[PDB]
Amino acid sequence: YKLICYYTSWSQYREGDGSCFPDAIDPFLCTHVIYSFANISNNEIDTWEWNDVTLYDTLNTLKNRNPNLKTLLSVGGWNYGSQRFSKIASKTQSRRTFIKSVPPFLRTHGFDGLDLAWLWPGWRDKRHLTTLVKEMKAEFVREAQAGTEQLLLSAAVTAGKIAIDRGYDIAQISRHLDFISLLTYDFHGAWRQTVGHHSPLFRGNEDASSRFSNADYAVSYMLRLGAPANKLVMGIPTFGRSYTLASSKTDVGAPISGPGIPGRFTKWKGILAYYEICDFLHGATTHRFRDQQVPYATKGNQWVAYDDQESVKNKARYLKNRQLAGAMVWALDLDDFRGTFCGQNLTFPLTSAIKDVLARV
Ligand SMILES: *[C@@H]1O[C@H](CO)[C@@H](O)[C@H](O)[C@H]1NC(C)=O
Ligand SMILES: CC(=O)Oc1ccccc1C(=O)O
Repeated sequence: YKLICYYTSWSQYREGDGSCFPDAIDPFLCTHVIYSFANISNNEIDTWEWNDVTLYDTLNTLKNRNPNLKTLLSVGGWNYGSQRFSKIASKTQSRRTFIKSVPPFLRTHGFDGLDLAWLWPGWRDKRHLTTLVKEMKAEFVREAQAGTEQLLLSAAVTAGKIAIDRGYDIAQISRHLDFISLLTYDFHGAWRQTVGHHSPLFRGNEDASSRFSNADYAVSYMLRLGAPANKLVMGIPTFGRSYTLASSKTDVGAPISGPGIPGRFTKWKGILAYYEICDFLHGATTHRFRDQQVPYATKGNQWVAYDDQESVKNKARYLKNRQLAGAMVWALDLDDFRGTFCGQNLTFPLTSAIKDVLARV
């Protein structure tokens, strides 16, 4: 079973103990470590940060410790216009320039493949997303001829039913892709003027407002659309989402005034790291959606839907039974990487719990 772990390039700026570089990463933790993010310019893969070349090197040296670890580089992400990506993929010469540009860049910096983080294609874009993956793969196949082991090509897919339908032809891209990472942690939109869990496993017996907002639906649907199990990786959040309550009402359907306050380290409204969360838990009221098997916390006018070791193992169990390829972790820098915030002296608590589960019978 593959354990695919993402690392973010900006994690480095976070203040104090939030500062995370790639040298903090335990080399036998994951199987595939992906580095976000990579930019495009002059229609070809380029770096984002001012010192990615150093960081790439720091990552791809961890491979000296674990000769078997594989490392990919992801392209795009959100801080990067769909319109931009779309512009490149929709034309035959810009799509070819960019493609032609990857293998050498990737080989220069030690990466073993490319992850396509197109934070999402429109419906006019679906056709080119297929053409882009198809042609991209063909290039990795033609450079394999030159000695070095073939470059892995993976894609990052959203788990929202409308989104999949809009810009992804699953049956077609699953052939050309080495694995698909399904983003099962964005199941609770902004508009929702209430609390709710973003990465629930099951529906929720309370009042199905759209039988589709959970990992289980999303998984069935991909396997239904034709993505083989041996190619699916379920996405597991290592972070939580906070919201500021609009009343003292704290359970299902509770009203919401807007996102929760910024964390001390992550400094972003509406989101918290697991290390920031273990700290928040102190003097909080914890609960659990029996139905959806995921926890949430609450203190003051702050309510959080998050993922703990039990929930994360429970997901890691589910996907084994489903016989999927493995799990994907949205982010390493957001797990308790120093292992100094969550009680037990264990670094990467959350990602370790899974790893353990992937090796059980
Ligand atoms: C990446 O590409 C865009 C357009 O190619 C360029 O204008 C911009 O400076 C780059 N963005 C970053 C964050 O490097
Ligand atoms: C999604 C993720 O990686 O966490 C964040 C989300 C929004 C803004 C900042 C961060 C962060 O990395 O600190």
